[PDB]
Parts: sequence; structure tokens; C-alpha cells
Amino acid sequence: LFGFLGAAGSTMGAASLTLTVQARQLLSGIVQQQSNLLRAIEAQQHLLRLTVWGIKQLQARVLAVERYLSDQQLLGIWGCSGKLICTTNVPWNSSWSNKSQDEIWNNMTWLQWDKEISNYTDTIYYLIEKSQNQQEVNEKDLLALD
Amino acid sequence: AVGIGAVLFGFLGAAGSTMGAASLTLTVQARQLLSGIVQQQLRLTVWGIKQLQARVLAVERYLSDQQLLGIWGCSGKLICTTNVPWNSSWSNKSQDEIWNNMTWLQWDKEISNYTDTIYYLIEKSQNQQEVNEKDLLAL
Amino acid sequence: AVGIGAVLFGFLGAAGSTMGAASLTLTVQARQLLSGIVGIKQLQARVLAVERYLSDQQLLGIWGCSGKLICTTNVPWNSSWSNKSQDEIWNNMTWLQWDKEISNYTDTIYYLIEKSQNQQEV
Amino acid sequence: DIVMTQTPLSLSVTPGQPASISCKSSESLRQSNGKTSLYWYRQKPGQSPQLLVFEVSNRFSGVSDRFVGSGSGTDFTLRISRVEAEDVGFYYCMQSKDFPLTFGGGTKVD
Amino acid sequence: NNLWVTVYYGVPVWRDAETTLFCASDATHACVPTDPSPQEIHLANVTEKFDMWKNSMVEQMHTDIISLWDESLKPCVKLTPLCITLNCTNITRTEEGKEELKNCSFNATTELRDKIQKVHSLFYRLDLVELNNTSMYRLINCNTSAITQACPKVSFEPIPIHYCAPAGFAILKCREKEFNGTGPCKKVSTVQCTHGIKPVVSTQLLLNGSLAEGKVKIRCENISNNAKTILVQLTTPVRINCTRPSNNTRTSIRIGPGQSFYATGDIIGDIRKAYCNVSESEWKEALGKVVEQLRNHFNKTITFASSSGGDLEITTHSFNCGGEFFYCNTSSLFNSTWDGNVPNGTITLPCRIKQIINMWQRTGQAMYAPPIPGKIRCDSNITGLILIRDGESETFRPGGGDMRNNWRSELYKYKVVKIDPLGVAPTGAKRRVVE
Amino acid sequence: LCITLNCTNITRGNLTEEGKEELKNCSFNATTELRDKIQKVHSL
Ligand SMILES: *[C@@H]1O[C@H](CO)[C@@H](O[C@@H]2O[C@H](CO)[C@@H](O[C@@H]3O[C@H](CO[C@H]4O[C@H](CO)[C@@H](O)[C@H](O)[C@@H]4O)[C@@H](O)[C@H](O[C@H]4O[C@H](CO)[C@@H](O)[C@H](O)[C@@H]4O[C@H]4O[C@H](CO)[C@@H](O)[C@H](O)[C@@H]4O)[C@@H]3O)[C@H](O)[C@H]2NC(C)=O)[C@H](O)[C@H]1NC(C)=O
Ligand SMILES: *[C@@H]1O[C@H](CO)[C@@H](O[C@@H]2O[C@H](CO)[C@@H](O)[C@H](O)[C@H]2NC(C)=O)[C@H](O)[C@H]1NC(C)=O
Ligand SMILES: *[C@@H]1O[C@H](CO)[C@@H](O[C@@H]2O[C@H](CO)[C@@H](O)[C@H](O)[C@H]2NC(C)=O)[C@H](O)[C@H]1NC(C)=O
Ligand SMILES: *[C@@H]1O[C@H](CO)[C@@H](O[C@@H]2O[C@H](CO)[C@@H](O)[C@H](O)[C@H]2NC(C)=O)[C@H](O)[C@H]1NC(C)=O
Ligand SMILES: *[C@@H]1O[C@H](CO)[C@@H](O[C@@H]2O[C@H](CO)[C@@H](O)[C@H](O)[C@H]2NC(C)=O)[C@H](O)[C@H]1NC(C)=O
Ligand SMILES: *[C@@H]1O[C@H](CO)[C@@H](O[C@@H]2O[C@H](CO)[C@@H](O)[C@H](O)[C@H]2NC(C)=O)[C@H](O)[C@H]1NC(C)=O
Ligand SMILES: *[C@@H]1O[C@H](CO)[C@@H](O[C@@H]2O[C@H](CO)[C@@H](O)[C@H](O)[C@H]2NC(C)=O)[C@H](O)[C@H]1NC(C)=O
Ligand SMILES: *[C@@H]1O[C@H](CO)[C@@H](O[C@@H]2O[C@H](CO)[C@@H](O)[C@H](O)[C@H]2NC(C)=O)[C@H](O)[C@H]1NC(C)=O
Ligand SMILES: *[C@@H]1O[C@H](CO)[C@@H](O[C@@H]2O[C@H](CO)[C@@H](O)[C@H](O)[C@H]2NC(C)=O)[C@H](O)[C@H]1NC(C)=O
Ligand SMILES: *[C@@H]1O[C@H](CO)[C@@H](O[C@@H]2O[C@H](CO)[C@@H](O)[C@H](O)[C@H]2NC(C)=O)[C@H](O)[C@H]1NC(C)=O
Ligand SMILES: *[C@@H]1O[C@H](CO)[C@@H](O[C@@H]2O[C@H](CO)[C@@H](O)[C@H](O)[C@H]2NC(C)=O)[C@H](O)[C@H]1NC(C)=O
Ligand SMILES: *[C@@H]1O[C@H](CO)[C@@H](O[C@@H]2O[C@H](CO)[C@@H](O)[C@H](O)[C@H]2NC(C)=O)[C@H](O)[C@H]1NC(C)=O
Ligand SMILES: *[C@@H]1O[C@H](CO[C@@H]2O[C@@H](C)[C@@H](O)[C@@H](O)[C@@H]2O)[C@@H](O)[C@H](O)[C@H]1NC(C)=O
Ligand SMILES: *[C@@H]1O[C@H](CO)[C@@H](O)[C@H](O)[C@H]1NC(C)=O
Ligand SMILES: *[C@@H]1O[C@H](CO)[C@@H](O)[C@H](O)[C@H]1NC(C)=O
Ligand SMILES: *[C@@H]1O[C@H](CO)[C@@H](O)[C@H](O)[C@H]1NC(C)=O
Ligand SMILES: *[C@@H]1O[C@H](CO)[C@@H](O)[C@H](O)[C@H]1NC(C)=O
Ligand SMILES: *[C@@H]1O[C@H](CO)[C@@H](O)[C@H](O)[C@H]1NC(C)=O
Ligand SMILES: *[C@@H]1O[C@H](CO)[C@@H](O)[C@H](O)[C@H]1NC(C)=O
Ligand SMILES: *[C@@H]1O[C@H](CO)[C@@H](O)[C@H](O)[C@H]1NC(C)=O
Ligand SMILES: *[C@@H]1O[C@H](CO)[C@@H](O)[C@H](O)[C@H]1NC(C)=O
Ligand SMILES: *[C@@H]1O[C@H](CO)[C@@H](O)[C@H](O)[C@H]1NC(C)=O
Ligand SMILES: *[C@@H]1O[C@H](CO)[C@@H](O)[C@H](O)[C@H]1NC(C)=O
Ligand SMILES: *[C@@H]1O[C@H](CO)[C@@H](O)[C@H](O)[C@H]1NC(C)=O
Ligand SMILES: *[C@@H]1O[C@H](CO)[C@@H](O)[C@H](O)[C@H]1NC(C)=O
Ligand SMILES: *[C@@H]1O[C@H](CO)[C@@H](O)[C@H](O)[C@H]1NC(C)=O
Repeated sequence: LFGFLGAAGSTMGAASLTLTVQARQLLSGIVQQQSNLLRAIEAQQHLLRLTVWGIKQLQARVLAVERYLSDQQLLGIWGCSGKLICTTNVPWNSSWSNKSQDEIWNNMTWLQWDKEISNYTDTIYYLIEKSQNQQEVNEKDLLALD
Repeated sequence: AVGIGAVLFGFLGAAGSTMGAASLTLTVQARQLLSGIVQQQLRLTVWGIKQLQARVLAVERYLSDQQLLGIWGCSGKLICTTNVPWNSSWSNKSQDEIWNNMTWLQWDKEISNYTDTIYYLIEKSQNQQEVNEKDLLAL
Repeated sequence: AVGIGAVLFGFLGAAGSTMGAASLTLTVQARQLLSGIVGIKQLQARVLAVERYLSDQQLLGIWGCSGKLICTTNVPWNSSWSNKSQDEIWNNMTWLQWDKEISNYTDTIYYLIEKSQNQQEV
Repeated sequence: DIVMTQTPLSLSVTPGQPASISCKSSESLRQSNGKTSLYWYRQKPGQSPQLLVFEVSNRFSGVSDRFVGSGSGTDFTLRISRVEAEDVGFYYCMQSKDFPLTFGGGTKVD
Repeated sequence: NNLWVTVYYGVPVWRDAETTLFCASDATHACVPTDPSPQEIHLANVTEKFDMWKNSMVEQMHTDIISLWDESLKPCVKLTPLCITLNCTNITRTEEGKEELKNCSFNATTELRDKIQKVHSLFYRLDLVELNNTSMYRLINCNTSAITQACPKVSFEPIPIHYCAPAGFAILKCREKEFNGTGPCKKVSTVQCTHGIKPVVSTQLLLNGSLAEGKVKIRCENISNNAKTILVQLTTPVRINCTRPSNNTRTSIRIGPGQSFYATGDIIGDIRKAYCNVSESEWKEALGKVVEQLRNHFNKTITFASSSGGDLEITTHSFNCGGEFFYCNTSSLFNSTWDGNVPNGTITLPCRIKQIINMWQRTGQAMYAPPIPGKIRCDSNITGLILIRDGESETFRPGGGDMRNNWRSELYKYKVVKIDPLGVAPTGAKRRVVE
Repeated sequence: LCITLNCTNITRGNLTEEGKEELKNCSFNATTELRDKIQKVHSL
């Protein structure tokens, strides 16, 4: 299963054991990895005209920055800052899915979970940000109590 | 044909509420700081550059405050505590006078001359702490 | 008319002081790596300024060192990199001179800091 | 040091016609805030001076409409119209852009 | 016990790199009219050698001033309807200036299209080409260029330019007084921006520049032999007075719809040539200061030659004041011989002026400078020399080449660096804690 | 170049010339650098 996106196809019990493969290509190998973008800048300095392929490298950089920061912000509002599997205090509402653990973790892929739960994630994200905000308020005045 | 369902908290909805119950809605404004209406579901138009300039500005301002959180001891958090003691020449108000009575944007217009002095002391006690946490790991 | 009050830590400032006293002013120079004192090439100047900053922040995320100034890794210091004593490093040496001492051995050390994070297996 | 020079030495005696006076600056007095430094006073002979102009074409409170001072860059004027009384004084400007604070030179009023 | 690696972020280390600084201005399409108040942080105990002759700020500033000069010629009037067989004759009326002017007449195009306007103007002999005393002439660069008239509302005044540092970069500056240009300093300091730098476009003599404030500095570049340029800093500013003693009527001729050609109408009175005075007692005092400093770098006898006859931009003294371009003959300033170990008088320099000028050593983009009404009078300080070596003796000639040697003479104080914020060090018993 | 062209055939033991009827020999008044001078050229 090792290799980028190689666990697509396996069930999500075994596809979640190798999450390091995805969170290294999407954190390291995006902006830090390439130094050849500044080898094409001097070749754009040789020609004195702004070309079509110089505009498309703006739009592929600003899409690359925003795609990186809009997944680290969302992991920053929650308590899951620098980790890959984190737990929350949000109880699972059975009207999101009534489906058992053995059907989910052992007979369903992640790509079949995208096409089931996607209408509900905007509601789920509200309840993770709200419970994280209630937690840090509670551990501040507890801290100030002693 | 649509219709308004149940309502929840919304963006800036706790502005002018108070100071202690507007800090229970910190994630609502912190969610709307990076992605706006610019992201939806042929080249070099006047409205094309003005949309692209709004996307480069929105990253520069976000990374500005996100840098400043990590220089402090407070990364990935919403409420953090420091070791800098509060100085009454910055503001002398009581504890039940800024909480439960004051709102933000009234406290903002009060200490906005002193924030550059406050920001320097948070950064200085973070250098002094991280050297000490290094020098505690030599035993 | 403008006077000058008290004086605190300026921008470089401790660039000529020793590496024991320059490691207390780390926050001053980290503030200036992104902000600056700042029409299609008006944008390409900005995007490079952002991506020079994010390249160094992702590299600290590869390691364990995300969100802190002084971090610590468990790579042993190979005594052939530089064999100087601890007091003649932290009390008798600047950062501009230490940068020329181990400029050969920079890519070797970064390759080991990255490997020892994949060898956590936790 | 920045030097301020005003050219007329005294004022005409007639209370009918208004005679505008002016100062000149040895350096541009625009400060980095976006504001200038040229003032205008009136020291009554025997009494302390008082403020009349706190910025170019800006008038202090409780001041008649004769007192108005224009100026662009390094050139400066003091527009005078409808001479209303015999309020004598000593006229002089101010450089308050740097240190030391240098005034004008004095101008008698009668 | 062992010894472990740490990683520090925020470390005061810079390397030497190249970037693009941004143009400020003392307050268009390329510069930014914000007027900064820079600050300076005096460092300590750091040296940072410069090597002035390999400086990236000179290549950038040469690029931006060419970009400013082309930008102010885009809304201006193209002049391709004024390439006609002209009908030129000698002017007939202190009368030693009629040899270099003509009185040319030509059929022109008008505000309409089906009719022809017959007009006249007074050109110069340096701006005309014989084609095949009345005879038929032609302008200079119909052959190669599309001539563009400079817009009259845009003055040619040098307006000072700050260069400021971007995010992640810095600018260094040697505070010391006697710095040779290259080699280490002992006193450096970090600034936000440079000082105000005036774009004085001149050849062979530095005008309105800075001063040495020392004895006299001379700086030669150090390729294998120094047969190329050498820059004199010249403490005491010799003052030159340049003028054109002739009023000019400027008639305006309408070539097309919404565009018109500002021509030269008439000479009222005298036609006396344009010239420059130089104070002879202060000039020969100035060459005595230069020749003793050159002995500390050559130790021979030192003579000054003149540039051999050829093109005007490479031999004569080219400058701009009053909106017109003087080409002055400096043969009577540069012959001397100094064989090892107060003059009464002034010096007259012959000066010719042109209007079709092709600037920045480039083909294809000529410019018709319009005539200026009135009598031009202008004063400027000579604060530098641009000399070239031909190699006992050694003779020196007036310098030439690119305009970048005007910017080694200003930007020699500065240096742009890039700040590398990561750095590793051996630490102690500080190993990462195990969980 | 969008003008009237005065254009005719080419004035050139059998296989040495084949495609005469594709080319033609045109001639026309072209402009030059000097605005009052006119010139003829003979392009194919
Ligand atoms: C080295 O450095 C020196 C020192 O700065 C420098 O000398 C100065 O050059 C400037 C060039 O801009 C000179 O400025 C010009 O000055 C003349 C004369 O001004 C004096 O006289 C008038 C009348 O008596 C006084 O009011 C005034 O205060 C001065 O005492 C002016 O006539 C010029 O103004 C014209 O040009 C300006 C720019 O376009 C316009 O803003 C202005 O309104 C004038 O233009 C109008 O009138 C023209 C007809 O006259 C007409 O043709 C135009 O289209 C327009 O309608 C200008 O301000 C200054 O005097 C010099 N100072 C000294 C001491 O010599 C050198 O030039 C410099 N050398 C080099 C090589 O860089
Ligand atoms: C520049 O170098 C001088 C060298 O004398 C530094 O001065 C000494 O620094 C040591 C460091 O612990 C002190 O123990 C001495 O007392 C200092 N000497 C004096 C006379 O004060 C100086 O600190 C260096 N500059 C900077 C900015 O650190
Ligand atoms: C510490 O550094 C030394 C450098 O001298 C390393 O020893 C050499 O490493 C190179 C590159 O791998 C080899 O080609 C040489 O054969 C090594 N020398 C010997 C004598 O074997 C050494 O590997 C480094 N690491 C440790 C743990 O000592
Ligand atoms: C333009 O050139 C033509 C000749 O190429 C000049 O025409 C004649 O020149 C003679 C020379 O003395 C005169 O005697 C004639 O009277 C001219 N005839 C006309 C119709 O002008 C003509 O003078 C030239 N124009 C100018 C302004 O010099
Ligand atoms: C301007 O145009 C006029 C008219 O086309 C030119 O006058 C001609 O001059 C020649 C030379 O003597 C005569 O043979 C023609 O008969 C003239 N034409 C007419 C209509 O009189 C004149 O030469 C042109 N001048 C310039 C400088 O181009
Ligand atoms: C250049 O030549 C033209 C034409 O020969 C001169 O224009 C003449 O000017 C005088 C004086 O005003 C008039 O009497 C004539 O009638 C003009 N001739 C024409 C054809 O208009 C002009 O003056 C000359 N320029 C100079 C500086 O001498
Ligand atoms: C060059 O111009 C300066 C003025 O800028 C001349 O200096 C004047 O010299 C006369 C001597 O006759 C004095 O009376 C004036 O007071 C001087 N003026 C200033 C402003 O200093 C100088 O003489 C000129 N030199 C030459 C060679 O022409
Ligand atoms: C202006 O420059 C020219 C050369 O650029 C000088 O012309 C020379 O003058 C000397 C004087 O005896 C002659 O012997 C040379 O033959 C001339 N050169 C040529 C090429 O013929 C001229 O002297 C300069 N003007 C002044 C006033 O010195
Ligand atoms: C140097 O230049 C001068 C003029 O610019 C040349 O002419 C000499 O001028 C002086 C003026 O006082 C006379 O005393 C000399 O007699 C002139 N020279 C001759 C040869 O007559 C001069 O020729 C140039 N060259 C030298 C070597 O002086
Ligand atoms: C240098 O310039 C001055 C004025 O700019 C000229 O001085 C004039 O000289 C003539 C005789 O040479 C006198 O009649 C005038 O009275 C002078 N002017 C003044 C205002 O007094 C001088 O001629 C120039 N030097 C030259 C041309 O060599
Ligand atoms: C342009 O076209 C005309 C006809 O419209 C040509 O005129 C004649 O062409 C024949 C064919 O060669 C010649 O024999 C005649 O001598 C031409 N007439 C004249 C008066 O010369 C003319 O030749 C064409 N132009 C060219 C360059 O071929
Ligand atoms: C190029 O221009 C010349 C201008 O003279 C043309 O020649 C004239 O053409 C007309 C129309 O056929 C004839 O009536 C004239 O007799 C011609 N003049 C001469 C001197 O031959 C010529 O036809 C033009 N060529 C083209 C291809 O348009
Ligand atoms: C440009 O001009 C050069 C100089 O020759 C001049 O122009 C020609 C057309 C004749 O009129 C001659 O009598 C002049 O002195 C030419 O050598 C050159 O070929 C011309 N063209 C270009 C493209 O440079
Ligand atoms: C692919 O499917 C086959 C058949 O069920 C299975 O044996 C194999 O393990 C699957 N591989 C992955 C990577 O899911
Ligand atoms: C959902 O699952 C529950 C048991 O977990 C079951 O009782 C219910 O019928 C299911 N819903 C539907 C629509 O079948
Ligand atoms: C469970 O898996 C088998 C084969 O993998 C499949 O046929 C079956 O439909 C799955 N169960 C459900 C409820 O889809
Ligand atoms: C507005 O103010 C009233 C009292 O002044 C308070 O009861 C109410 O909660 C406030 N509204 C919000 C949204 O805070
Ligand atoms: C600040 O608050 C204290 C209350 O302890 C009071 O004594 C003091 O006068 C206040 N200062 C001002 C300027 O209001
Ligand atoms: C709270 O602040 C408001 C100011 O808008 C003031 O009117 C009110 O009296 C304060 N509450 C108390 C208890 O003083
Ligand atoms: C450290 O290494 C250098 C060169 O490898 C050597 O000259 C020096 O003697 C070494 N230090 C000690 C204490 O042996
Ligand atoms: C280390 O300190 C000593 C004095 O204790 C000094 O003589 C020596 O020069 C220093 N080392 C270096 C490399 O400067
Ligand atoms: C770094 O390596 C180079 C050879 O590439 C060597 O010349 C230099 O001395 C080394 N640096 C140090 C500080 O020894
Ligand atoms: C200037 O001084 C430095 C400092 O020693 C030296 O390296 C350089 O060679 C000197 N240059 C000249 C031209 O004397
Ligand atoms: C340079 O020119 C200015 C302006 O005319 C003048 O004040 C200064 O004295 C001149 N410098 C010298 C050395 O004459
Ligand atoms: C030049 O011509 C104008 C135009 O009338 C005239 O007023 C002036 O006296 C003339 N002479 C000069 C400027 O010496
Ligand atoms: C070098 O200069 C000295 C005077 O400083 C002089 O005596 C000596 O002759 C010169 N050298 C030569 C080779 O001429």
C-alpha cells in the first residue's frame, strides 16, 4: 500500500494505518521541495516579454499556497495541530450515519465515505470548533483558580 | 425556492455583545479569515487582476498574525496565557469592569497605543523561556 | 519635532555579539522575514516573498520543530563536523563565523535531522 | 538648524487697507506625519504672545477672520482682510519641525 | 556523555545575494511616490568586505532609469509624418553662429488630409543629412528610427530616488570616511533605505554629485591591468557655468488631429554660440590634488591627453540643463604634463547642442527634444572625473563607455544581503525527550 | 502591401521547368523610408 494514494481501494481500517504517506506529500513535498521554480525565473528574465506560461505559474502558486493553508488553519481551530489522528469530545449523532463499525471500518473505503457524509461535514465542523472553544475557556479559569 | 431553517452563530455576531461572552465565539471569526467568497464551485481582464490581488492580500494578512502567534508561545491555540505581568499604566480598570461590562471595540480604542509595547514583552519572555527549557535539559 | 526615548533590541543588533547572547534576540529577526516595508510583476514580487517564508516553515514541520524558536533533535553531533569546545562556541564565536565553519556540512546535517523523524515509528 | 525669515519690518498705520505679510523657510517643514509646522503669533507689547495659527490655513479658536495663513511647500503667506481693530502686537513665525525651535524675527504692529 | 544537534530559528546570519529593490521618491509607472524617513542601526564587531566593482545595485539602477525614460515617451507625439525632403538654406541676418544653423522649409501634413501645409523651421547642422547654397537635406534617423517628440510638460529634472529593502533582505553601509571601495570595513550599519540619489545623466565629468570630505579619493577597477576606467572623487567642487546666449521663438505647427510639432521660429538679435566658463585658478588647483594621488597608484610622470576625433557622445562633455543637451569641447581642460617634482583668467569651452538625441547608447529610439524659449543659463559643480588609461610615462584620457560608472560613484557605500534564518549548533545533553 | 499589383507570368529540355502556373511575377509601387519617394519591386 506504500506509495502516494496507494491505499485508495483498500478498506478504511487498513487505509488509515499508512497516513504518513499522504501527510508528507501534502506538507513537505509542495513548497519546500521544489527549487526549480527559481530556475525558470531567470529564463523568464532572458526574454523581455511576459509569456502565457508565466501567468499560469502565478495561478499554480497561489492555488498551491491556499490549498496548504486552508487545511492547516482548519486543523488549528481544532485541537489537532501537528498530528494525524486526533480524538474529540463530539458525540457521534446517529442521524449522520446509523451504520455499524464493522461495516464502516471493514467493508467501506474512504472514497465511499466521501460520497456518504459530505452533506453533513459543514454541520460536523461547527461542533468541533464550538467544543474546542468551550474547552480552552474552561481550562483557563480552572488554571486561574488555584 | 428556499427557506430559513434553524440559526446558529454568525460572522461578527458578538461584536458589541460584551467581553466575556464574545470570547465564546472566537472560532466564528477565525474561520472567515483565509477563504472568502472568492472561491466558487479569459485572461487579464480588469476584474481578473482585481480578483487575483484580493487572493494575494488575504494570504499576506493571514500569515502576518499567524507568524506572530508562533513567535509567542501560542501556536494552534485560541486562548493562551503568558508570564508577562499586567502593568496598570497600560490600563487601570477592574476585573469586573472590563469583563461583564466592557465590549471589544471599546477595549480596542483604549489600549491601541500600548500594543507595540505589550507585543515586545511577550516575545522577550519567550526567548527567555526557551533558553531555560534548553538549559533545563542539561542534567 | 521628534525625540528619541529608551532603546531596546534593534533589528540585527546582536549580529556581532557572541552566540550565547545572540540567542536571546531570536524574535527580532523572525519578525522581518515576511512583513517588509512594502502591475503583473507587482504580484510576482509578493508571491516569492510568501513562498520564501513558507519554504522555511515547512522544513521546520518536517522536523519536530514546528512553532518554536529553539528546538531539539536527537541526532548526535559527529565530532568531525566541528570539534570545538562548548565555551569556545557559545562564548567566543559569532553566528557569522560559525556559518562559515559548517557551510560545507549543512546538507549532511539536514539529511540526518529529517531521517531521525521518520525513525520515530510512533 | 532651520531658519525662518519674514520680510516686512512693521505694519502700515491705516486701519482701512489690509497688508498681507509672509514668512520664508530655509527648508521644507512638512513632517512625516503629513502635517506642517508653520505657526503665527502676536505678542502685544507689554503682554505675553498668543496662538493664532496652528497649521497652514487653520485658525485657532476665538480668533477673528482676518487671521488666515496660506502656504505651499516652502513658500508661505499670511492673508489679511478687513482690518477690524487696533490690536497691536509682535508678529513672528515658528519652525517646529526639528530642534531647536526657532521663531521668526519680530514685526511691530501700529 | 554525548553531544546533540539543535536547530535555532531567527539567527543573525546573512549571505550575499541579489534581489530587486523597490524605487521610492521624495514626495510613476515604475517607482512609488512615498517619501520614507530611513533609520540606521549601528552594528558592532562585524567587517563584511564589499567589492564595489561587482555590485548588483548598479545593474538594477541602470535598468530602472532607462525604464523611466521610455515610460515618459509613450503618450508623446510620433514624428514619422515629418520625414520629407527638406529645402534648406543658410541663415542671413557676435555673428559666429550662422554656420551651424540652417533655415529649412518643408511641405507638411495638416489637421485635414487632402491639403498640404507649407511651413519652415531652423534646425542644426548636426541634425541634418545631405541627400544626393540651397540644397536638399533630410533628418538623421528616418533611416533607422521612428523619432518621437519629447512632451513639453515633462521636465528633464533629476529627482532623487531612494532604494528600500524588501522582506527577508537587508542593506548594509560602511560608516567610515576613508574607504577605498573594496575590502573589509570595521564600521557597518543596517539601514532601511538609501540616501537620496539624484539621477544626474552626464559623461566625462560628474556633475552635482557628492563630495570626498577627505583628501581626494581615486578608485580604479582591478582587472588584470587597469586599462579600463578610474574614478576621482574630488573633494573641493570646481564650479562650471554653462549658458546659451540667444533667445528663441517657438512656433507650433499642427501635423495631425490632436498632435502638433514645436519648431523653432526666429532668432531675435544675436546668434552668439553656446559655451561654458571654467575658473582656471580653481581648476589647476584641482588637478594638483589629483596628480599627487595618482602617484600613489602609479609613481610615474602623469600627462593628460584628449579624446581622439570621432562621435560626439564618446568625446565631448554631454550633459542636460534647462531642457537642452550641451555637447562641450573639453580639449582645453585636459592637456598637461607633470614631470615629477595663482593663474589669472577663465577658460572658454566650445559647446554644440543637438535636438535629435539618441540616448543610452542604443539604436532605434531617437528623440526630438523641442526648442526652449528664452536664454538658457545654468550652474553646476564638478565633483568628479571619469578617466581611462591607455597602457616611463602613462597618459590618461577622458572616460567613456556605459553610464554605470555614474553609479559606482554613488552606490559604493551600499550592499544588499539575504538573511538565512536557520542555523544548527552542538548543544549539550539536550536531546529530544522520548514519549 | 494591399494595393493593385501589376502581375504577369514568368519568362523562363522539358523537365527543367514544371510549376510555372503556380508562381507569378508581380510588381507594384512600394513605399520607403522617405515619405515622398516611391519605388517599384518585383516580388514573386
Ligand atoms: C546641477 O544643480 C544645479 C542646482 O540645482 C542646477 O541648477 C538649477 O537648475 C534648475 C533646472 O530645473 C533651474 O531651475 C530653472 O530656473 C529658471 C530660472 O529661475 C530663476 O528665475 C526666476 C525668474 O527670475 C525666479 O522666479 C526663480 O525663483 C529663479 O530665481 C526657471 O525659469 C525655470 O523654470 C522653468 O522651468 C520649470 C521646469 O519646467 C517650470 O516649472 C517653470 O515654470 C519654468 O517653465 C516655464 O517657463 C519657460 C520659459 O521660461 C517655458 O519654456 C516653460 O514651458 C514653462 O512655461 C527652472 O525652474 C535653477 O535655476 C538652477 N539653479 C542654478 C543656481 O543654476 C543644475 O541644473 C544642475 N545641473 C545638472 C547638469 O544637473
Ligand atoms: C564587541 O566586542 C567587544 C569586545 O571587547 C565586546 O565587549 C565585551 O563583551 C564581553 C562579552 O561578555 C564582556 O564580558 C566585556 O565586558 C565587554 N567589554 C566591554 C568593555 O564592555 C562587545 O560586547 C561586542 N559588541 C556587542 C554588541 O556585543
Ligand atoms: C562522522 O564524520 C566522518 C567524517 O570523517 C564520517 O567518516 C567518513 O564518512 C565518509 C562518508 O560516509 C566515508 O566515505 C568515510 O569512509 C568515513 N571514514 C571512515 C574512516 O570510515 C563518519 O561516518 C561520520 N559518522 C560517524 C558516526 O562517525
Ligand atoms: C526650394 O528649392 C527650390 C529649388 O529646388 C527653390 O526654388 C527657386 O530657387 C531659386 C534660387 O534663387 C529662386 O530664384 C526661385 O525664385 C525659386 N523658385 C520658387 C518657386 O521658390 C526655392 O527657393 C527653395 N525654397 C526655399 C524656401 O529656399
Ligand atoms: C512642396 O510641394 C510643392 C508642390 O508639390 C513643390 O513644388 C514643386 O516644385 C517642383 C520643383 O521646381 C516644380 O517642378 C513643381 O512644378 C512644383 N509643384 C507645383 C504644384 O508648383 C515643392 O518642391 C515641395 N517642396 C518640398 C520641400 O517638398
Ligand atoms: C527663413 O526663411 C523664411 C522664408 O525665406 C523667412 O520668412 C520670411 O520672413 C520675412 C520677415 O518676417 C518675411 O518678410 C518674408 O515674407 C518671409 N518669407 C516667407 C516665405 O514667409 C524666415 O524669416 C527665415 N528665418 C530666419 C531666421 O531668417
Ligand atoms: C561662475 O558663476 C558663479 C556664480 O554661481 C560666479 O561667482 C560670482 O563671482 C563674482 C565675481 O565677479 C562675485 O561678485 C559673485 O558674488 C559670485 N557669485 C556667487 C554666487 O558666488 C563665478 O564668478 C562664475 N565663474 C566663471 C568662471 O564664470
Ligand atoms: C575642440 O576639439 C577639437 C578636436 O575635438 C580641437 O581641434 C583640434 O585643434 C588643434 C589646435 O591646434 C588642431 O591642431 C587639430 O588639428 C584639431 N583637430 C582636428 C581633428 O583637426 C579644437 O582645438 C577644440 N577647441 C578648442 C577651443 O580647443
Ligand atoms: C594645450 O592646449 C593649448 C590651448 O588649449 C594649446 O595651445 C597653446 O596655448 C597656450 C596658451 O597660453 C600658448 O602659450 C601655447 O604657445 C600654445 N601652444 C602652441 C604649440 O602654440 C597647446 O598647443 C596644447 N598643447 C600643449 C602641449 O601645450
Ligand atoms: C563667462 O561668463 C561671463 C558672464 O556670464 C562673461 O562675462 C562678460 O564678459 C564680457 C567681455 O568678455 C563683458 O563685456 C561683460 O560685462 C561680462 N559680463 C558681466 C555680467 O560682467 C564672460 O565673457 C564669459 N567668458 C567667456 C565667454 O570666455
Ligand atoms: C504594368 O502593366 C502595363 C499594362 O497595364 C504594362 O505595360 C506594357 O506591358 C507590355 C508587356 O511587357 C510592354 O511590352 C509595354 O511596353 C508596356 N507599356 C509601356 C508603356 O511600357 C507594364 O509593362 C507593366 N509593368 C511591368 C513592370 O511589367
Ligand atoms: C506606380 O505609379 C506610377 C506613377 O507614375 C504609375 O504609372 C502611371 O500609371 C498610369 C495608369 O496606368 C498611367 O496613365 C501613367 O502613364 C503611368 N505613368 C508612367 C510614368 O508610366 C504606375 O502604373 C504605378 N504602378 C502600379 C503597379 O500601380
Ligand atoms: C543609414 O545611413 C548610412 C549613411 O549614409 C547616408 O544615408 C544614405 C541613404 C545616403 O543618403 C548617404 O549619402 C548618406 O551619407 C548608410 O551607410 C546606411 O546604409 C543607412 N541605412 C542603415 C539601415 O543603416
Ligand atoms: C484488491 O482486491 C483483492 C481482491 O479482493 C484483495 O485480495 C487485495 O488485498 C486488494 N488490494 C488492496 C490494496 O486493496
Ligand atoms: C438505521 O440503523 C438502525 C440500527 O442501528 C435501524 O434500526 C434503522 O432501521 C436504520 N435506518 C433505516 C432507514 O433502515
Ligand atoms: C461487504 O463486502 C462484500 C464483498 O466485499 C460485498 O459484496 C457486500 O455488498 C458488502 N456489504 C454491503 C452491505 O455492501
Ligand atoms: C444587546 O444589549 C442588551 C442590553 O443592552 C443585551 O441584553 C443583549 O444581550 C445584547 N445583544 C447581544 C447580541 O449581545
Ligand atoms: C486608575 O484606577 C485607580 C484605581 O485603583 C485609580 O486610583 C486611578 O485614579 C485611576 N487613574 C486614572 C487616570 O483614572
Ligand atoms: C456597563 O457599561 C455601560 C456603558 O455603556 C454603563 O452604562 C453601565 O452602567 C455599566 N454597568 C455597570 C454595572 O456599571
Ligand atoms: C580539531 O580538528 C582540527 C582539524 O581537523 C585539528 O587541527 C585540531 O587539532 C582538532 N582539535 C583537537 C582538540 O584535537
Ligand atoms: C577566544 O578567546 C581568547 C581569549 O580568552 C582570544 O584570545 C581568542 O582570540 C578567542 N578566539 C578567537 C577565535 O577569536
Ligand atoms: C569547505 O570545503 C572547501 C572545499 O570544498 C574547503 O576548501 C574549505 O576549507 C572548507 N571549509 C572549512 C571551514 O574548512
Ligand atoms: C583600501 O584599503 C583596503 C583595506 O586594507 C585594502 O584591502 C585595499 O587594497 C585598499 N585599496 C586601495 C586602492 O588602496
Ligand atoms: C555646489 O552647488 C551649491 C549650489 O549652488 C553650492 O551651495 C555649493 O557651494 C557648491 N559646492 C562648491 C564646492 O562650490
Ligand atoms: C528675446 O526675444 C524676446 C521676445 O520679445 C524679447 O522680449 C527679449 O528682449 C529678447 N532678448 C533677450 C532675452 O535677451
Ligand atoms: C617612486 O616615488 C619616489 C618618491 O616617492 C621616487 O623617488 C622614485 O623615483 C619613484 N620610483 C621610480 C621607479 O621612479
